[PDB]
Amino acid sequence: EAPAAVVTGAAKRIGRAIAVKLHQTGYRVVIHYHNSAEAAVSLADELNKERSNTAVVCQADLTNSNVLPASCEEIINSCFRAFGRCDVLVNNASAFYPTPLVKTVETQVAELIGTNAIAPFLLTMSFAQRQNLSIVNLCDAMVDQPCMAFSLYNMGKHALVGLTQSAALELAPYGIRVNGVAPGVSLLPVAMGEEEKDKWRRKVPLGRREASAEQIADAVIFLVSGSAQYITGSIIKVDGGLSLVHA
Amino acid sequence: EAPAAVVTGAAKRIGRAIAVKLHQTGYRVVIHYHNSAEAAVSLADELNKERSNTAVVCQADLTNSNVLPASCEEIINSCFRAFGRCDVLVNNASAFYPTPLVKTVETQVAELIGTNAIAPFLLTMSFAQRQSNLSIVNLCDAMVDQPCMAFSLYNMGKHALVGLTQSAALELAPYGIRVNGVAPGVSLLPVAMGEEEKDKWRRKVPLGRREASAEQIADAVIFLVSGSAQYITGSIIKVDGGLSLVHA
Amino acid sequence: EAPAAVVTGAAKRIGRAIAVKLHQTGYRVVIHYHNSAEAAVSLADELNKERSNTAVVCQADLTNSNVLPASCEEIINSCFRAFGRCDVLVNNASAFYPTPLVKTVETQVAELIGTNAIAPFLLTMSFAQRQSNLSIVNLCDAMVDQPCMAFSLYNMGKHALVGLTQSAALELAPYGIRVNGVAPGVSLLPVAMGEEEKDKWRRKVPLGRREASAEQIADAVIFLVSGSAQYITGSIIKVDGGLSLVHA
Amino acid sequence: MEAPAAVVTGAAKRIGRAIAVKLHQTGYRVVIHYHNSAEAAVSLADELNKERSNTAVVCQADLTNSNVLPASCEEIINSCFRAFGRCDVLVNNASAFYPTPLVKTVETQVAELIGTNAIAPFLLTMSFAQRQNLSIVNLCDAMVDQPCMAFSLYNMGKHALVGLTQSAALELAPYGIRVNGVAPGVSLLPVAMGEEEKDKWRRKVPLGRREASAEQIADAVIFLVSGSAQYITGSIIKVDGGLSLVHA
Ligand SMILES: NC(=O)c1ccc[n+]([C@@H]2O[C@H](COP(=O)([O-])OP(=O)(O)OC[C@H]3O[C@@H](n4cnc5c(N)ncnc54)[C@H](OP(=O)(O)O)[C@@H]3O)[C@@H](O)[C@H]2O)c1
Ligand SMILES: NC(=O)c1ccc[n+]([C@@H]2O[C@H](COP(=O)([O-])OP(=O)(O)OC[C@H]3O[C@@H](n4cnc5c(N)ncnc54)[C@H](OP(=O)(O)O)[C@@H]3O)[C@@H](O)[C@H]2O)c1
Ligand SMILES: NC(=O)c1ccc[n+]([C@@H]2O[C@H](COP(=O)([O-])OP(=O)(O)OC[C@H]3O[C@@H](n4cnc5c(N)ncnc54)[C@H](OP(=O)(O)O)[C@@H]3O)[C@@H](O)[C@H]2O)c1
Ligand SMILES: NC(=O)c1ccc[n+]([C@@H]2O[C@H](COP(=O)([O-])OP(=O)(O)OC[C@H]3O[C@@H](n4cnc5c(N)ncnc54)[C@H](OP(=O)(O)O)[C@@H]3O)[C@@H](O)[C@H]2O)c1
Ligand SMILES: Nc1nc2ccc(SCc3ccc(C(=O)NCc4ccccc4)cc3)cc2s1
Repeated sequence: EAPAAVVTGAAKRIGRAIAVKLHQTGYRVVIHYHNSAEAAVSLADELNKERSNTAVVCQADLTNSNVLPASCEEIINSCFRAFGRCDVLVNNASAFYPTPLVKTVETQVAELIGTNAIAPFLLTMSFAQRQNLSIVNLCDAMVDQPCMAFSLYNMGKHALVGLTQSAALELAPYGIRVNGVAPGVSLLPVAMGEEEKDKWRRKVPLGRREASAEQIADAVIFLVSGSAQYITGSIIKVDGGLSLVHA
Repeated sequence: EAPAAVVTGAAKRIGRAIAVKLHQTGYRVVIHYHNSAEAAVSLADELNKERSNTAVVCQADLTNSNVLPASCEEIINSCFRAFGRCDVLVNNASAFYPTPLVKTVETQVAELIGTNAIAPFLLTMSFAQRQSNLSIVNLCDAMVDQPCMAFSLYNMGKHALVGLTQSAALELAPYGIRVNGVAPGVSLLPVAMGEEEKDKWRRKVPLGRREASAEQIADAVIFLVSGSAQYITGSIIKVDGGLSLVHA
Repeated sequence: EAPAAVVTGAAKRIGRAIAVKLHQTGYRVVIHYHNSAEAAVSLADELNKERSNTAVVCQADLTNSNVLPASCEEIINSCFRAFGRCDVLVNNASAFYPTPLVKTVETQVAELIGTNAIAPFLLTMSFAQRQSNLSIVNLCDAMVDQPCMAFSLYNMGKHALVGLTQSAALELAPYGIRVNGVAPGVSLLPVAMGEEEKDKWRRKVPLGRREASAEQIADAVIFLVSGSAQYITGSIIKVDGGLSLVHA
Repeated sequence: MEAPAAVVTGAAKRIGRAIAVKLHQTGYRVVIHYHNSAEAAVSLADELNKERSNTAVVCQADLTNSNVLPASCEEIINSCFRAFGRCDVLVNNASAFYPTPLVKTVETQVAELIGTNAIAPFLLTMSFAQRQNLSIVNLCDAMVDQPCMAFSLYNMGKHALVGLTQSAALELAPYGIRVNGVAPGVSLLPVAMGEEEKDKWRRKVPLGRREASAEQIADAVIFLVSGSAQYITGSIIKVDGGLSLVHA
């Protein structure tokens, strides 16, 4: 009788905070992961200790290929197998690295466009075909002021705005809402050094600090809740004003 | 200890639903009105029966004039006098009517640009000068880029209000004051507009071919003032059931 | 006969470059000015020496007041009195200065909202009521969504001007009048600004690390009024060397 | 030899043909890329070469996404250097367009709609820049934010193309390469379409109740590649007759 949600890339960082906060709200969860098997199993163990039979894991690579549609169908199917329903899809998984214009390029394309855009589209198709239903896409507040040399990443995130709009329009007559949450700087890349992390922190007007994963998850919670039942096609920036700051 | 909010144009329709919902969340509220004294007092009586001394009214005309700055200063002061603090400003009051390019024009300017943009700007200055979880929410319009025919001054005022939302979010972020917007599409239809004209609009909305209730607008305001939006500033949330996505 | 154009704020800087380029394209021009009478008369003299009876001046304050509608009416009338027709209006005049949230405030509203938005609206109404390739070009700002700190009234006026561009393109299309904007990033820096500060702005621009020339701004205006933009209405072209794409 | 050269993708018919012709009229030598329309492409190249010898060649390539697309896009750019010794302008015009309802395999639909609309432009942009008034013009869509029902993959590819236009403008600005877009609204309508359906679209356009000609779209491309646009990068000019301003 509890609703169920799929969260992609939910083993760590922002997807983990979203899975935790959905679980705290009453949801049963599918924790999708690609490589982070130990962290995924550890999170599902922690949620199941809190309410038994309320969490499963589901492994899949979201890189574009001719078998991506079957993998995305399987992610949705795993929610129905464990819980008998699927009320919420959160498209959180994402590849992120530079692709300068001046891995082979076709693998770069498959990974950055597949995880950020194609996989969300196919998960959206499988979600809708299997049916307060809603989908939330993790977008990027800086998509119009992009990082230098991130053209494929930026293309995938713009494509994800277009999917949020197109699917909100096409799925409205089934009662499925589709919206996005657009972080600015939240948890900084593990690879990143401390002086560089501070450099980004200092650009944020509201507090000169990055968003916690929980602050990002809070906006996801609102969008799936009964307090957003007339909201579809909207993207909420959660960026502390970063996107307002000129060069 | 209980936070306090000012809601402009709070006697009826969307501003009333926002004042009720804040009061329900535990805020003390200033109900601002221009011509609707009876309705504003009736709301205040209903809220003070629930919790004593938690709602006052405040009269002001928000037309642009040489006295609008004094009027905006008084609205904010009335919150500080009644409650000792002012944590939230909701700029909800709005004039709305057509102004064909082909009332004197300068009166139309004073109402459509004065209430919709200049009063928000002056209220924002007074709110910020007199300064927690402090935030301002501006009622924007989700159809600002696909405007109604012959509504140029209205459309100009609502675009100015987006500019104020972004500029004030940037400038007040250092003070811990967040500034955001909520942009309805079709909500409560204008009372005058015929019931056939209203049906035409409802049928265009993707989500449930109906208008937003006022309470659905109020729900987004409540989120943006809450501790769940503490990193959000300069954001405008559309609450339009998808209407702004629909091509001609 | 040659077509005719009004350019507001045309005595110096970008408005001068626009009047010169329209004149070199074959237009008769009304050179509007406020304070710069010597520079205005000097430019008309230069253009008249190149072709006689092709340039006049017209003085008007574009600050908002109860007489702004008459002054805007008179600017348009001056083009009809001089040249028998008015084909193009360029809304270039602009006040620009900080208005921190934390002159009287009502004077700042009247200047920054009057010159940047209300005057363009009233000149658009008079241009359309007095009515081939008719169009209006509004000088907008490429950085309206990443505003300079403490410039809220200026930013509000330039957002209102984007609103007017869209609303008037919509409403005047049935009459064959196109309405478009040109949005500079950094072009001619303010006269008062020191070289050190000008260089800080230059270094932000991806394309060439320099500001736009007045002539580069004028080239986009010339395109939008030309027969090469006959299907373009409601468009704002940024001429900013990529500045608006640069993150913090 | 001193004449510049341009690649136009999908140039055998319709918009891409009108862009190839106008570039050639301006003094460019042209590579006419095609996929299936060999007879039309050769017919165009022959007409252009009759006008001026040795100024047009054709180049065949499928721009669907695949492991060989990178090599194909490299060869299109290479064909311009082999034919003409230089490549000054890339116009990304080729486009697949058909509905992909959420409720041909889906992976073919992905390869065709995302490869032609977005990945091929990116690979062509990489190859163009690696081999270097240089500029790229991408054919975008004015109605991206108000999309046709059941066109999600087409709409995703055209949003990805906006992102490429902005990202590549920022990254290539240090090499002097400008990157811009032209966004038609409704231009030449599908061959198949009955006049009664074409009229439903025509009627929605404010400026003239008609679609843009291919020439009107080509005119905006000519402006962006010209010396009149030398400070413009990262901008998308809508050429849509006001269509995108019209609410449902
Ligand atoms: N963090 C920020 O500052 C920020 C800023 C703007 C936008 N965002 C957006 O917010 C979302 C969450 O951000 P984040 O920093 O938490 O993300 P992240 O840690 O960079 O990535 C999230 C997860 O995505 C999964 N992933 C990557 N490649 C994949 C593939 N090929 N197949 C399947 N899964 C794959 C990984 O799962 P495994 O670990 O299981 O391999 C990874 O843990 C992302 O969509 C991001 O673009 C974040
Ligand atoms: N209703 C919708 O569907 C919709 C759609 C888009 C945007 N919005 C926006 O949402 C907000 C609320 O909408 P609504 O329909 O509830 O608004 P509304 O009923 O049109 O007006 C709200 C209140 O504004 C006050 N007001 C009007 N002119 C004024 C003046 N010169 N001085 C002081 N107050 C004045 C009036 O208060 P008194 O009654 O006390 O005189 C009025 O009751 C507005 O900002 C509006 O622009 C609403
Ligand atoms: N310059 C830039 O880098 C830049 C950047 C972004 C946007 N823009 C926009 O591009 C346009 C041209 O820029 P600019 O730097 O050439 O403009 P500007 O020199 O700052 O102003 C142009 C003219 O505006 C007129 N003006 C000011 N207040 C007025 C009033 N109350 N009544 C009537 N006229 C008034 C003045 O005429 P008098 O001298 O006769 O008094 C002035 O010469 C402006 O709209 C500006 O906002 C410029
Ligand atoms: N027409 C409009 O109303 C309109 C509206 C909005 C945007 N646009 C945009 O404007 C541009 C031109 O419009 P249009 O109507 O002229 O285009 P179109 O006729 O639909 O297509 C242009 C050419 O694209 C090529 N193309 C299609 N699939 C391809 C593939 N898999 N590989 C390589 N080339 C392929 C085809 O070449 P072959 O014929 O040689 O196979 C076709 O002739 C397009 O980007 C379009 O999206 C047009
Ligand atoms: N999947 C993810 N998407 C995003 C998007 C934005 C951000 S924070 C902003 C930011 C952080 C790092 C850089 C940067 O230059 N990173 C280098 C880099 C390359 C590959 C992996 C990790 C970091 C640029 C912008 C973080 C993430 S995580």
